[PDB]
Amino acid sequence: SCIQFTRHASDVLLNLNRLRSRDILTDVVIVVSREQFRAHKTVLMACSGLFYSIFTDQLKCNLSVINLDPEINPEGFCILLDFMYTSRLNLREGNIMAVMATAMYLQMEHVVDTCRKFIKASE
Amino acid sequence: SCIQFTRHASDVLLNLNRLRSRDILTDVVIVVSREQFRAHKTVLMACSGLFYSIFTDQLKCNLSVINLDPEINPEGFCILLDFMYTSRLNLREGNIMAVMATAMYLQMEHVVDTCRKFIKASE
Amino acid sequence: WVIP
Amino acid sequence: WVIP
Ligand SMILES: N#Cc1cnn2c(Nc3ccc4c(c3)CC(=O)N4)cc(Cl)nc12
Ligand SMILES: N#Cc1cnn2c(Nc3ccc4c(c3)CC(=O)N4)cc(Cl)nc12
Ligand SMILES: [Cl-]
Ligand SMILES: [Cl-]
Repeated sequence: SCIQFTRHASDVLLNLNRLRSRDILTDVVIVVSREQFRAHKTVLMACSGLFYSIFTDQLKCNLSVINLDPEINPEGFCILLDFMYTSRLNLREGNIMAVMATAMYLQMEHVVDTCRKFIKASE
Repeated sequence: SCIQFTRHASDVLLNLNRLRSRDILTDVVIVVSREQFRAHKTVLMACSGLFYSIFTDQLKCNLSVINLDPEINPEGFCILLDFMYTSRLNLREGNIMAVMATAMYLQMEHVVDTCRKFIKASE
Repeated sequence: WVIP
Repeated sequence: WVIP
């Protein structure tokens, strides 16, 4: 018999992105080649099959630094991290290949789906 | 020029609630009289003006235990914590007064609004 | 607020 | 996915 506040989930995510922008309670740095990205482990796990696996691991759960595969593109990661915190994906002709490869590695199935559909439409 | 995934914010919140149920990466215990509630500080701040103030404080940000005012009803808190993690509010005749008082203390304006409207309709 |  |  619950009632539901439609905008609640979006409002929560907006405040989680505000915390990220202000670097409040971030508990991990994701290292992608020469670049570093601060984030909240809980948000990363909630969005990515890869981070969900990493941070449920009894040893990796306590690491403050995670190094991604050297093939991972920093811009692609940046675009996906922004998506995690906002629901918005900056998908462009010049970045689609890097975004799709990063989304496959991070196990973000909905992003992979759409990248596949956008590429198919251009061929 | 971003695209947006409609269900993303809800999917994130569902996974944050799964983390709470499994007690993964919870970093605070909220003590309400004889009862204890484990949660994630980031979610509490994202939902509540009171917790936002508490956890931006340079000393309170590092506490693992927060004791609420002894006037706070544990069931009312439980209902509001469930709401924070699900967008669903278990608002009933028998709990509405406690829920509204807890929501005022926690500074959860949308919940206070609806409690006010539901009480007004019964008078 | 809605009836979900 | 939508155009926001
Ligand atoms: N507890 C918990 C919890 C925290 N996070 N999380 C999941 N995170 C996840 C796992 C796989 C995938 C995605 C997110 C997006 C995607 O495409 N695949 C799943 C579950 Cl079943 N549970 C949890
Ligand atoms: N950074 C950050 C950040 C984390 N959380 N958070 C806010 N949390 C909040 C503050 C006040 C109220 C509510 C939530 C619900 C309500 O009724 N009042 C606000 C801002 Cl402006 N910023 C942040
Ligand atoms: Cl996704
Ligand atoms: Cl609220």
